[PDB]
Amino acid sequence: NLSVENAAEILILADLHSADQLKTQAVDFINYHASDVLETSGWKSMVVSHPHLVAEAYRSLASA
Amino acid sequence: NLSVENAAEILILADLHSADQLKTQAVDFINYHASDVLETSGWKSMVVSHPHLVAEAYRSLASA
Repeated sequence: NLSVENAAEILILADLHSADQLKTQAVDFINYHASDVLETSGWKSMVVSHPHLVAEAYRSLASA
Repeated sequence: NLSVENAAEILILADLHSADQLKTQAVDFINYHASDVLETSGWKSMVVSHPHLVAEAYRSLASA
């Protein structure tokens, strides 16, 4: 049920509830679909609201 | 003169002064040295102060 349009928001909720598997799935999805996710309002809002989660996605993408 | 310890701070100053070449050099350096840059106080402070710049580094790393 991850989608380009919900992925940033799912990452925020996975983090909020310490849902490690879901968090990992969301980060991996975002990385795989970065070109599209970056154009979403969910992502743009996450950059401001939860910058640490952008940093976490970055860390994962860098270690790939 | 880019270093692991100054790279995030240089990215902030490149952005502040719209110094495109320096910004690109800084992002590329950060991406290449991500494992080390992520452990710096400059990076950690940038995540909070300039989250858009973390997003810009992410966008570049993703398009690599």
